[PDB]
Amino acid sequence: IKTTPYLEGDVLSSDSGPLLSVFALQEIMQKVRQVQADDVQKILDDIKALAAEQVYKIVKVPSISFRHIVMQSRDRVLRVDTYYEEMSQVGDVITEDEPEKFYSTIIKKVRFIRGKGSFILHDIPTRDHRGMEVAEPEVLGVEFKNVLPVLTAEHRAMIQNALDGSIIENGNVATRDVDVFIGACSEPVYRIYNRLQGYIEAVQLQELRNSIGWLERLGHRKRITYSQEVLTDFRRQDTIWVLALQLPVNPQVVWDVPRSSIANLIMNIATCLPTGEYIAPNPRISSITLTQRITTTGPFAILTGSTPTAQQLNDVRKIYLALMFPGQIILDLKIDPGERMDPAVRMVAGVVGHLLFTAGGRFTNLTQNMARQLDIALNDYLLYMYNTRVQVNYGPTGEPLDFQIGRNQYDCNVFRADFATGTGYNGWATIDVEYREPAPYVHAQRYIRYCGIDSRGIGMTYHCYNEMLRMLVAAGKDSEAAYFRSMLPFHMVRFARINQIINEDLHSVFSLPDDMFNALLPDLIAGAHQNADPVVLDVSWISLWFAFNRSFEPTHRNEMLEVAPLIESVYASELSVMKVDMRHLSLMQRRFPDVLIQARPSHFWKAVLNDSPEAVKAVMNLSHSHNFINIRDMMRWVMLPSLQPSLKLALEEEAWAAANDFEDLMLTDQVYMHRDMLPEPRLDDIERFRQEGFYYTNMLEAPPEIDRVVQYTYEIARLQANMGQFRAALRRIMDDDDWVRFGGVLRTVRVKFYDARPPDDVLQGLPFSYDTNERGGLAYATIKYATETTIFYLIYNVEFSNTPDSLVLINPTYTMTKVFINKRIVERVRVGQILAVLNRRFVAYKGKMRIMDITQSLKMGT
Amino acid sequence: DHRGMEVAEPEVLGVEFKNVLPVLTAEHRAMIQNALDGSIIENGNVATRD
Repeated sequence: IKTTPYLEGDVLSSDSGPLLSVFALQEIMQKVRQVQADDVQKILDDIKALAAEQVYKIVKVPSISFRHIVMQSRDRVLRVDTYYEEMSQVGDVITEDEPEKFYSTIIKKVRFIRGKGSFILHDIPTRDHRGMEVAEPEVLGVEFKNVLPVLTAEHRAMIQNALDGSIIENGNVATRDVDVFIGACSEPVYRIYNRLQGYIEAVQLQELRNSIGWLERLGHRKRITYSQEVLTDFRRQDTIWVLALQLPVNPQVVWDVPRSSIANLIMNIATCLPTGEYIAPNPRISSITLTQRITTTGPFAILTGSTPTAQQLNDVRKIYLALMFPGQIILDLKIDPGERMDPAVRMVAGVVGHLLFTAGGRFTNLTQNMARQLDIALNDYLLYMYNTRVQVNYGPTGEPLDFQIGRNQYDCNVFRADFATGTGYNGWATIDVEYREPAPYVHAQRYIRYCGIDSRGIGMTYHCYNEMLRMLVAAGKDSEAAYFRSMLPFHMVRFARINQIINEDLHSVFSLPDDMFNALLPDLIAGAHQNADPVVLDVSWISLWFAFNRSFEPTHRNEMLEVAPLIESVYASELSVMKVDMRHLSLMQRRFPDVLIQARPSHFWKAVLNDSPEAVKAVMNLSHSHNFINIRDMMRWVMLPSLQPSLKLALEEEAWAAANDFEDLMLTDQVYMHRDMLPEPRLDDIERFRQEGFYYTNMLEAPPEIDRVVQYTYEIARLQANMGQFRAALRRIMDDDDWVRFGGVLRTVRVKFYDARPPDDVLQGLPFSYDTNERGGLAYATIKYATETTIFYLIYNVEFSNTPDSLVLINPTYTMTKVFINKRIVERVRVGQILAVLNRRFVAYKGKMRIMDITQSLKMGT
Repeated sequence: DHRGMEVAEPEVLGVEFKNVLPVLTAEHRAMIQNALDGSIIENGNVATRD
């Protein structure tokens, strides 16, 4: 099947061009850009990438959580855990002026801790020792190699046998035999690991069966193109399922998001709309000589014989798309002051639009403006008499069709537009919506049938076409009367195909709910759209005639139809995650008023949307750019009760549970400034310096004293900066040898170790920035209160004593601000209890086990 | 944004006072600042518009 030929400039062509879904996406984005104005493949595969989302990480070896530093001695060495470093390095700079940035950084913190903590062991290695199964050194949570070459032999033996004693313990958990041993791991990721393991040991095979059964339910409704089951090979005992997602989604949650009509429509286009081809009722007739086609004179004869081009083809497919989506896509005419054309095209378009479009009844896909102007076009056509002269009898008003025509007086005033019943269009006295059986989706019960027919028809007519025949035979235009009489079956089969596409392929979670579908028309009549918003597109004049002369038939199905339940379930899970994140942000703000910074629901929504999958971000952004929201919508949408339970939400909740201690997230307010001379090695006695060495840090091991210390909150800092005595006050208070505190807000802290002398900025930076704006201003010099601040440990390299050029600071200097934390970060520990961290239970599954989820593994689709 | 409320910039208000800033003391500028920053912006509806 090939498309009917259409002219391109001067040579005929028959190429289908770009895909219909791509055309829809680009037209919708162009329209919303025009609305706000005062990508298609990347958005499509960003939607597609929602399927391959992975929450859990199967891994050979658990992550290393410790490392060691040696300082010229055997009794004690430094230990540090890498979790705090990785927690600190993923932050962002904080100032009070942007709560958006502040809370987006907080959300990044909690997302990082969840993503780091979620993992699982499957195939860990084992070794042998005298018949006892022992874990190899590299599978443990502590890595040490630098300690080995330098320690004394007795210590080496005493740690080697203790390391060798880490034997495997064989136990019987509910999946029969697994492997159990001891290890070391940082606390929060261990807590979330325990939560994940507790979810794993939970059993919901009945839930799996229910999800399967709903899958065959939707499959037998979608029997036309859905056919896949691999259930036979599933039942082997040597297997493990992860139920990270619940498949029977609830559409109420996804339809609860305010002003999501545009996003739902665009996603439905992305995931369900099929690709087809356009053909004339009688193929190849554009190739015959034109003299046979142009039979005589007249408006219909003038339009017949014309050929369309790219603009008319695009408008025709626009008309078809608007006809496939009645409840959201509406049309208007493209009028501009440069118009000039023969009136016959407008006349015939006015005639055809009555048959092609439906109005009134239960749904309407036209505007009042089109209804009225199509009506005046029909009035002009029916008055237009060229080949005959017949009697007319007019009415009291100047409204269109207010007259009587024919030898018998026939009233044409019925097809004057009236949205209450839709007399002039296909909704006149004919049913369009009905109900048959409980659908798999509990919000899309309706069946949409055009002209009252069912695909499950030769020679049948309907009321509107009958009355069009009545008017045309009253007008005595027997030429186009016989033309339309012959043209009926083409229209009937095309509308049957459109009905089949609407009711079969489009049954998805993104369909508009039935109550809002019924309420669409009263809202349009009233003009105030409290509930939902349709979108209107521009279409030309002869596009109507060419649409009537063409048809649409499908050729290639939607490639994403196989994984659409999966992607929409992931979508609902993500929405629930965002909602619960907003909830806990509000709760944390209420919990900690004195030091945190208050904000708005709009800022909270922006913070939870800032880090989010790109397709979700794009569709929400375009929907909100099309239609705006207020604080009332956010406060309402938070208070709605429904949630979509998932492993993702459980991990988020437990991450928040670990993150209730907010200072554990490398955030603090305990920064201070006190002048201190920078310690340097004497570097005179080579042997003694080689034996001892030196290290340093700006750590505060203890909190500073309650007295001999001053405070600066942000308001007082601002007032003092506007005074201009800020530097003087600071210099005086440092001459006083008093401590100073910058408390009041949260500052992000970075951490760094250095084996050489660091640059001067990290050596002696300040917690703030000071800029003197131009003289004659209102506020004078200004303070940025919080900036980059780095806690640092200096550990020299004693080998560089041969070349002191890279270690000597030339001139002695003063050191700057110190930072306090309560958590133990870097600790000098005696060599004997370096294994004292070995305090966490680890369990692993056998290699022969097959760990898999059928729902995600089903993506092959063969 | 100040303390979580929307406030207009000081040039929107039709008062010109830039010349007298250096002659006020600490308390006077503190109280004039407290008075000026308290002019919050309120939501309203006119002809079903925000």
